[PDB]
Amino acid sequence: TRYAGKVVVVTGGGRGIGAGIVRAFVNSGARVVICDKDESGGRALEQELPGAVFILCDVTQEDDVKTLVSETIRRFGRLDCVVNNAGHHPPPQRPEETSAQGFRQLLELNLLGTYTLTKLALPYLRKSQGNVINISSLVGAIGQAQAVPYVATKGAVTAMTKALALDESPYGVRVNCISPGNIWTPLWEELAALMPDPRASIREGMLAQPLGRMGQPAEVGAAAVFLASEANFCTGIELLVTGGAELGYGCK
Amino acid sequence: TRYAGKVVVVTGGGRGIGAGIVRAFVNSGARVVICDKDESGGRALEQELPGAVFILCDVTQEDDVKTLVSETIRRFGRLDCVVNNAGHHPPPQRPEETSAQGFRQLLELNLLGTYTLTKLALPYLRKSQGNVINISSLVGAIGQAQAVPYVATKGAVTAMTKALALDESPYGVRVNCISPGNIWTPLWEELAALMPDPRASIREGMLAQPLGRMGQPAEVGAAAVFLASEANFCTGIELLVTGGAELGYGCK
Amino acid sequence: TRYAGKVVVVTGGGRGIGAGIVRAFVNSGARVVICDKDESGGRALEQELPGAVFILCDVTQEDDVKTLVSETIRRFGRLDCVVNNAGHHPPPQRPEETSAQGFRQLLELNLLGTYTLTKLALPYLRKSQGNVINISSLVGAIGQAQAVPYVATKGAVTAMTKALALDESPYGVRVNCISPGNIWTPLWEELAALMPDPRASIREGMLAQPLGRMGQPAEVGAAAVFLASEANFCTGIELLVTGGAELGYGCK
Amino acid sequence: TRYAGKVVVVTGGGRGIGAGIVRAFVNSGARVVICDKDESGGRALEQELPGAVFILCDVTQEDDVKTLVSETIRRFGRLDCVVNNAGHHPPPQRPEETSAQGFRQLLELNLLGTYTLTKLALPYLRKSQGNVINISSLVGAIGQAQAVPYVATKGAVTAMTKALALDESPYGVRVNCISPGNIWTPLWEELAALMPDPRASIREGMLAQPLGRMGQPAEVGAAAVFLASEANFCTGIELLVTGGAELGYGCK
Ligand SMILES: NC(=O)c1ccc[n+]([C@@H]2O[C@H](COP(=O)([O-])OP(=O)(O)OC[C@H]3O[C@@H](n4cnc5c(N)ncnc54)[C@H](O)[C@@H]3O)[C@@H](O)[C@H]2O)c1
Ligand SMILES: NC(=O)c1ccc[n+]([C@@H]2O[C@H](COP(=O)([O-])OP(=O)(O)OC[C@H]3O[C@@H](n4cnc5c(N)ncnc54)[C@H](O)[C@@H]3O)[C@@H](O)[C@H]2O)c1
Ligand SMILES: NC(=O)c1ccc[n+]([C@@H]2O[C@H](COP(=O)([O-])OP(=O)(O)OC[C@H]3O[C@@H](n4cnc5c(N)ncnc54)[C@H](O)[C@@H]3O)[C@@H](O)[C@H]2O)c1
Ligand SMILES: NC(=O)c1ccc[n+]([C@@H]2O[C@H](COP(=O)([O-])OP(=O)(O)OC[C@H]3O[C@@H](n4cnc5c(N)ncnc54)[C@H](O)[C@@H]3O)[C@@H](O)[C@H]2O)c1
Ligand SMILES: Oc1c(F)c(F)c(F)c(F)c1F
Ligand SMILES: Oc1c(F)c(F)c(F)c(F)c1F
Ligand SMILES: Oc1c(F)c(F)c(F)c(F)c1F
Ligand SMILES: Oc1c(F)c(F)c(F)c(F)c1F
Ligand code: NA
Ligand code: NA
Ligand code: NA
Ligand code: NA
Repeated sequence: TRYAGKVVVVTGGGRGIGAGIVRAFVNSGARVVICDKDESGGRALEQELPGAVFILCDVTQEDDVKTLVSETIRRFGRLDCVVNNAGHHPPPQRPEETSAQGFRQLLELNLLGTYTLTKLALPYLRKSQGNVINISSLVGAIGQAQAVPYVATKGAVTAMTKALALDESPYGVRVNCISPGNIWTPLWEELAALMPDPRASIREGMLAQPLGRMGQPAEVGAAAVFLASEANFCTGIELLVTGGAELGYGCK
Repeated sequence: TRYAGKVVVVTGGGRGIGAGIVRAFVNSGARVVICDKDESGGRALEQELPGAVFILCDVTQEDDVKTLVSETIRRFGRLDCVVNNAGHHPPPQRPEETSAQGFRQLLELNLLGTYTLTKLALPYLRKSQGNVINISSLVGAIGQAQAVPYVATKGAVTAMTKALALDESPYGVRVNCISPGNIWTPLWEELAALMPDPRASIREGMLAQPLGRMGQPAEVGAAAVFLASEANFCTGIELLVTGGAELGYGCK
Repeated sequence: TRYAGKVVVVTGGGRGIGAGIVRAFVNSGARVVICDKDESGGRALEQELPGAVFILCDVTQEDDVKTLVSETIRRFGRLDCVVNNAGHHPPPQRPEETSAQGFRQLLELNLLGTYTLTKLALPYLRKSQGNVINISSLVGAIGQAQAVPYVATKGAVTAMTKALALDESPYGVRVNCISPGNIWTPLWEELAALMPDPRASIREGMLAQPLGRMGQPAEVGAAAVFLASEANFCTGIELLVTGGAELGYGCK
Repeated sequence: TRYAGKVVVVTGGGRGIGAGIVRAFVNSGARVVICDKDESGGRALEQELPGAVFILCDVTQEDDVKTLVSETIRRFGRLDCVVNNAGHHPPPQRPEETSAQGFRQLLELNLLGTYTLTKLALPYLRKSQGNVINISSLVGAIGQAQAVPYVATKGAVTAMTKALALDESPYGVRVNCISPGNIWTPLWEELAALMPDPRASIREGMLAQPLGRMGQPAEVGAAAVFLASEANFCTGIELLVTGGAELGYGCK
């Protein structure tokens, strides 16, 4: 009921955090368009959830995104919320091991893909007085070791969220972001598998939070539903979903 | 349904933001104890809302607060959430017009009252894996003119929220705060009435937000219900409910 | 030369960070009044440093502070900078082990002592277009375990710094703060000595910073001299002197 | 004397903030390499300042930057500090008026140019235990209207500064940034000239700060010299040089 009659697009919604956000919006009564560059997870999610449908779309391809928006409007008649979740964290890379071209590529996904869908969706969000939710990262705010390009892309997303919030406020379109800390997802598991001791890597990630565990996609999803449906006086905020990782002293 | 079977105490719940928080929790299915030093608003709210009851309590009086907690447990058998909302903003005061004793008095209400109820409630919150929500202010983070004591008390509340979150995390008790900006309440109206041109004061307060309006108690209430019921990986966060007042350049 | 002809008051200047700030200002060419409630360290510093003199003053005693200001003006004819450094970190205390009265006492030293000297000094700082520097703490911003009252007092100091900066900006008086992280001082050493394994406590404190060491009083002192003498467009800022402790993930 | 015997590279040092930073480091005793894509200002500065020399270099051209570093080492034998100041603020642009390609171009200058010089300089900074200073912007932290691409690039710079600080801390290389607010420069003047009422635009920019004026390049320069020469326990910090623009409520 909380978001009934509304239409939501979630990028990277085929697995991980994006899938948890898809589920949370379906559970709120919304119709959800799952956007993903990979077919496997998103196609299964459409079969599983009445009210969710899957559209293949690579957010780095401008024409893919144009088609995502026009098909969303053609099939559902309105657009109320865009969740820019698609993005990627590379394996650990020392600064001297990064490249300008790798940096540009990560910018294309983590930042410009968010920019392009938001831009194409804003005319419809203005009609609906809808809202934008960007999935950034805690490490955009506090930094991270061996991740100069990734951290830079999320710093940009969080800052862009505030600029856009200023620009769209006279039209009643809110723009917010969520900064998750360690969330247990296939990406986290993939990255842990590259480590010498994956179980040690995972235990270390759990202990980075005062709460002693990592977060869940469903917890990010509930934050997104709050921002969309109940946060009518929130715009340009950075909602931390981190288990307290930013608090207090730790072993650095 | 979202917070059914839960018991919530809201201090200063007789009017303004506190009353909006009371209403939001009742609408979520919780039973609510309205604490206030004034009888008029809170007594009427109890008559109006099934599931809410009023207990007279001045949060600066330690024995009042002891009785608030013990009566809450006696009457409802559990305690899941404490919302420390009671507090006051004095009229504008130049720094040379403040006094150490006025500062101590405002500290007693805005900070130590929050500290005392939280302390007395924590043994019951640990049993329920409940949570604490402190109502701070945006001006604790960014400052405000002619309000040195007030700003200082809210800086302390926001910082204390993070310290307590660290201490209580091994027990599964989350501690968060909400920082509202300009919310249209009887306090805001009272303060505007002291100005030479109250309508000019109010128009200026509306235009301090990119959204062009002040916030509502119900919007603070929805943020509080989110933190209590759906933010299980959030602890020690400062949730801004400000309409974007902190964003961008303005006339300073 | 950088602060020649200027007169600076440093509270708690008899040892630790305060003594490092005294030394830095003397080395810059300023005359320095060392305020401390203890005679031993401050008296020796006056004998050691030409241009520094010691005045016994407990910043929690309003009449002590009145005399500190009037004696500073009587002896040196002007007042350009007040460094509010006096303050104390109690031993670790679980929240249920704190008291309202202990909290009030720490507020008297860490917050109201800073407030009282600043208030009495502002008429002279206005004449000189001088400035105020408050020594807060990183843990006011990010929290700390087993330190609810301390963290709250430094949250208040940092917020008060911004409020005062707003109030005094039309008079050209800047108000800034420094937030040190772990600085190796007699206080740090005293607190480490209370731990079961003091050498383990100290090694843990060094490793809380990416730089792998604690900071020095002289490094806080150089930050203070910068704010006083060269930061003419800085007001209301929080200058972090923390070795990066706030950056990245750590063992929490 | 404060930075005697040291070698500093300042990008965009031919005018504006960069020229003020060049002057501040020369006045501190350092030798300075002025990098700029434009010959006019930087060539004159070399003639004016003994100890400063001009090297033509476009920071978006990787081979220009390779030559800048190798010529700095060839001519001066060491490299102690890199100030990444080159960058540009476009005219106001509504979000629907921006393009992905314009965004990529601004990223090339404001972000990747900083990344490329830092990367090529780090082997020499490690030898000297030198430091990096990035010139970001206050609007990366708080947002700005009609500047989505610009704000995003400075959000990235500030975040990248913290990531790099973490990576380089075990080598004793500090990485910090300065976030100026409104600084009176040829860029500010150029942008004001595009407005309908340039004098009204400028008066509005002065009043955006509680101090009632814009900042000077020399004030940014003094902050940079502090970070390089005296801030040995500061790494990953964001030093605000804004006149208090971020403080308090304003007309938004
Ligand atoms: N996992 C964490 O701890 C964590 C923490 C903070 C932020 N984040 C952010 O959350 C988001 C999701 O992370 P995750 O852990 O769920 O990752 P994930 O790898 O598990 O899932 C990402 C999904 O996005 C899709 N995707 C990738 N590139 C795409 C593209 N070009 N177009 C469309 N879809 C694309 C993938 O196919 C996948 O289904 C990312 O923005 C990530 O940076 C994650
Ligand atoms: N109104 C705003 O714009 C605004 C903005 C930011 C923060 N806040 C904070 O929100 C809270 C509520 O503000 P409001 O505008 O609703 O104020 P309000 O004056 O309208 O309501 C406050 C309520 O608290 C009660 N109260 C006061 N002192 C008390 C005490 N000692 N014990 C018990 N109850 C007591 C009052 O009787 C009243 O019912 C305060 O903490 C305030 O600082 C308000
Ligand atoms: N040491 C750290 O790691 C650290 C970190 C962050 C902030 N701080 C802050 O720095 C300041 C100094 O800390 P420190 O480690 O140098 O402490 P310290 O105990 O070594 O020195 C404090 C000095 O202040 C004096 N003092 C105490 N109470 C006083 C009073 N009422 N009136 C006058 N003088 C008084 C003491 O006699 C002593 O000379 C404090 O405000 C502290 O909170 C310290
Ligand atoms: N002026 C302000 O209010 C303000 C505020 C915050 C941040 N900043 C930042 O400060 C920096 C300098 O700003 P400014 O106002 O002095 O600008 P400016 O235009 O006056 O000076 C910039 C200088 O950089 C040079 N430059 C530009 N592109 C270059 C390139 N590709 N390679 C080499 N040199 C290049 C220009 O030729 C010029 O000499 C920028 O990073 C800007 O974003 C400025
Ligand atoms: O933002 C991320 C992210 F995407 C990940 F996949 C991580 F493992 C992590 F630690 C982060 F901070
Ligand atoms: O925190 C407050 C508050 F309580 C008020 F009543 C206000 F009017 C205001 F502007 C604030 F920022
Ligand atoms: O602020 C402080 C302080 F004063 C101390 F003495 C400490 F040991 C510490 F860790 C802090 F964060
Ligand atoms: O960062 C900048 C900048 F570069 C400019 F040129 C400006 F005019 C301004 F307002 C900013 F915030
Ligand atoms: Na379906
Ligand atoms: Na009732
Ligand atoms: Na002396
Ligand atoms: Na020269």
